[PDB]
Amino acid sequence: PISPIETVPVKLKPGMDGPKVKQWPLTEEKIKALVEICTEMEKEGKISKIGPENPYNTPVFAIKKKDSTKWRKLVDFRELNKRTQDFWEVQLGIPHPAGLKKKKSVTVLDVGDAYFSVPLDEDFRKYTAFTIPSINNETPGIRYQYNVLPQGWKGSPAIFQSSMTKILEPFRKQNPDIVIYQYMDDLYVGSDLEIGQHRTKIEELRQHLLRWGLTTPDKKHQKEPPFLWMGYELHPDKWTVQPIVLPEKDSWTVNDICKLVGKLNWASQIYPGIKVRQLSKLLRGTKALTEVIPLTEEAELELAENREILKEPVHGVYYDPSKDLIAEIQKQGQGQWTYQIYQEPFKNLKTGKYARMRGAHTNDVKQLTEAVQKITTESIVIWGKTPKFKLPIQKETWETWWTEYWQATWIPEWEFVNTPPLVKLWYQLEKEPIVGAETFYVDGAANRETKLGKAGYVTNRGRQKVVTLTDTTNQKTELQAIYLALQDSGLEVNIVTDSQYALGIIQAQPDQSESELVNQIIEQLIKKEKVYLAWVPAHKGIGGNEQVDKLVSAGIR
Amino acid sequence: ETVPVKLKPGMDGPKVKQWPLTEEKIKALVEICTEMEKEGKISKIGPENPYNTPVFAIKKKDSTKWRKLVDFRELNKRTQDFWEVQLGIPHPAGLKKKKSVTVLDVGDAYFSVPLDEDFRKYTAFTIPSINNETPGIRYQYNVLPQGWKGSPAIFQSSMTKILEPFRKQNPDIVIYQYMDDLYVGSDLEIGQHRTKIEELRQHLLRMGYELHPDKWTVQPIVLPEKDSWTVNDIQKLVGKLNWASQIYPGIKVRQLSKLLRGTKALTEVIPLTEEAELELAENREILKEPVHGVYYDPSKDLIAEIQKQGQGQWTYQIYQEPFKNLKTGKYARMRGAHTNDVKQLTEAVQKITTESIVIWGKTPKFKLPIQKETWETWWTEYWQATWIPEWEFVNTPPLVKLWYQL
DNA sequence: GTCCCTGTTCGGGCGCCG
DNA sequence: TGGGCGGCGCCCGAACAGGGACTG
Ligand SMILES: Nc1ccn([C@@H]2CC[C@H](COP(=O)(O)OP(=O)(O)OP(=O)(O)O)O2)c(=O)n1
Ligand SMILES: [Mg+2]
Ligand SMILES: [Mg+2]
Repeated sequence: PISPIETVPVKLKPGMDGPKVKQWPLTEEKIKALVEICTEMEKEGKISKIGPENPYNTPVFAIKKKDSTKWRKLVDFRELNKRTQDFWEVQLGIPHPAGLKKKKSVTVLDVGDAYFSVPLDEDFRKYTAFTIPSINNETPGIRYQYNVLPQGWKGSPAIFQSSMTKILEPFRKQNPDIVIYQYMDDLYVGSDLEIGQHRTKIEELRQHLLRWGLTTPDKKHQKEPPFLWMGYELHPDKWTVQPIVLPEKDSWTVNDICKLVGKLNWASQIYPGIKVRQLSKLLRGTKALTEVIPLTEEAELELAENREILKEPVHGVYYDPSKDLIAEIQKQGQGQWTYQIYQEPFKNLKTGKYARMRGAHTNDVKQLTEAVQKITTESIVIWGKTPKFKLPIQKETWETWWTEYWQATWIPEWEFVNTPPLVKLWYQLEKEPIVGAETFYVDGAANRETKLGKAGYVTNRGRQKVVTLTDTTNQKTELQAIYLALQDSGLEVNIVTDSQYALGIIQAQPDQSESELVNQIIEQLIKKEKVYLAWVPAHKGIGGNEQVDKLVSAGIR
Repeated sequence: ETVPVKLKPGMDGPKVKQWPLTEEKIKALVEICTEMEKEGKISKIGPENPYNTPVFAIKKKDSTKWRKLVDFRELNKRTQDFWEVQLGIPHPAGLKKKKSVTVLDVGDAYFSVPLDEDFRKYTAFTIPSINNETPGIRYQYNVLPQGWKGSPAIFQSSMTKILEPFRKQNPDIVIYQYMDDLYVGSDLEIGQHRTKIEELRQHLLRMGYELHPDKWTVQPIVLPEKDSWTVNDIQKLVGKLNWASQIYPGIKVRQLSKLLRGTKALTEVIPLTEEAELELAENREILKEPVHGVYYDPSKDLIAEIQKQGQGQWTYQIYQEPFKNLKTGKYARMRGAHTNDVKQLTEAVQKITTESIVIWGKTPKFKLPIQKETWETWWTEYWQATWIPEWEFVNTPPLVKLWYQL
């Protein structure tokens, strides 16, 4: 039936008018299904016939529904949606099974004809006008308008969610010991009551929904495990994801790689160790959903590993709030991280990955910090608590990094875990110049118009070196100068540069970079035993800087 | 009777998403909002109000009492003609000169005054739920909200009537209202000052934080003193003086720069010549003078820059234009061995903002040396003021840190 | 001013839920 | 033929913004 709840007042945007769009042609199949739906809806007051006094129309169609021979009626309200007012969306996230607590008794209900039981604002109905055709040259046309929430309108999901909440409010208020997870029209209902008392309370809930116009058909009333919910199978002590099937394509298209990566991301919540870096790389230069992409050998390897991962039986458990949350992180290659969240050693609540690349030049300590913050926020959403961390980084490494690093950084309570690969800094810069170590003054210059450049060094021991470069820039040539000095110096060296750019990259101790040249610089820096880097202002006649400056300038006028 | 409030011309209301809350803050907000709804201070709304402002909760120190805090920064930006121009409050230059300034939370007063009905939609906020058990529950204010620039503006006339007798009787105490608080300053001795404060409270029956702004001095730029100078030392000195001359144009460098001629080892020692010695002493002197041509512009916004100097030390500068500092200073802490950079940084932001409110009646816009996600994950764990400044996230250039270090 | 480099935001594919 | 709506997620690339270095 139709809920007696007040309607939500809804407006068009200022100066706009309802949609006037012709109706498409439709299959005989879809026409028959739509007339069968609309005669029943008009009989039930959910839609009303309209005449020439309504100057509006929007195309209608239908699609098969998930697990039925039944049809869903849709309206291409894109035009009305563009002209309809903004809403504030109340669905703030997707509930997750690992945030559920064990319950003695569990029920899942599905509200019948959910949208079509919530009434629509009296003043807004004329705009929902549509029409069913008999055939392009057969008959006039059905020509109804909506009295309830239609499927296709941008306003229907929020208005339904808010209405369902208003309706559940008194029941929640007088049943604090029953938990109702409310996602759009599906209700998970858990309690610690004995099966008899729980079923009486369920019947109360269903009668209460009826009083507000909402049916819960028995065909969709789940009463025994496993419960089907939000994409999972809920058993009494564990949950699983309904099966993830990956494509087995021979040729691969961009759309296919999107589908593959998307299923892998969905699987990574419970299946541990999923990686998608190489598969994702396959998307960089693309320009069409239909472009065929050949898998690199690295992508081949990654995909095979993910397949073998997915052939394993896996399950999650439920949250016990009287125990600690523990998040454990493992480094994988190439800016990828896996984690498991659990409360008892080998019993994961869930798993996850973090592989977002941030920064031209970064290191493993920055990435690990980013992963800790992501896991923290995700945990606050799911459980309202921050987890205790088990991390593969030494307390000393973290102390050194936070001491020497000039940005505020912080990581909540954590304990070290000694399973490699460990997270280390691979070199330290000295805080003071090194006695005895040769002092290299480096510089580089580049011609803005010709792109030619020079890089080189002068040392306090008399050594000079200049190399010419093509297709370069000032910043590249300053990095070249530093690299040159690192290559040519002994295990201990002092380096004086005038480029804030290069100083800034190197003081942050990167261990990986998007630039091949910075990677070469990093390999050299790791080979050294002591490195002291110093900065002087350019073009001030300072020290050895002036001599190198003159040396690398035959492309500065 | 309500006061009609308009938005700035051409601007819409705030549409700011709600960030995740811990369970205990959600529980506190749900308690607080049940009480507020019952009292008529707020009402449930639905999704056809398109506006949203984030909400969270803070705990008073040594208290078990949670406080609801609404981040009205966007709404404040979008009503800025109303509260700054139409119904503004002037700022007294003597407040910063007093022996003692006490801060009094007067926010409750606003809940007695009704808010204009056309404007209530803009005050919408949304309470979230653990693990998205439920869609968000939405409310809007029916009364002047704490944290809105419009509330002290509208309540100005009542506050002036309330303070007229006390001001008349105590004419050397200055009282300045900023947003939720009264700043009450006097030159009394601390014993008699406190009684005068716990005299104004009795009056205001129609906590407190103690401040001594007459002792707020400026952090001068200073140069190293050493009896043995290396090539490295002098290179560092010349670089720093070179940067400093963008502020003090009298800084001269050539006599020190001349000591570095040639291609020398960083560690080799260099005696300072008489010329260079005198140049250095003259530079030391120049740094002690006030910066020339710094005039506060009350129309433009304040910029506050912060640097982490390490080991619990922070430096900060308040300016409106580059190299023209209105204030510099530091924020120091003992070596804690359980040090929290985020907590220290929010404490520093609050101290700096307090100082700006006392000196200019203005909070500054902060350039914060932290990743956005770290700060957004943890700052509300340590916040204790009712106001919130604007801020943005910066990667401090290492040289700049080097220049203001102590 | 111009050029180089780097970081943020946002839309537009796909995945999952309903 | 599929075709509509809201939510969250991931990854990429285009569009900007901001700051350092440079030209004559
Ligand atoms: N692709 C979709 C799927 C669903 N929805 C909306 C949201 C939930 C509501 C359910 O309506 P509904 O008539 O009860 O349909 P259901 O499939 O739940 O069937 P039921 O009545 O329980 O047999 O529809 C949508 O807009 N687009
Ligand atoms: Mg249904
Ligand atoms: Mg140079």
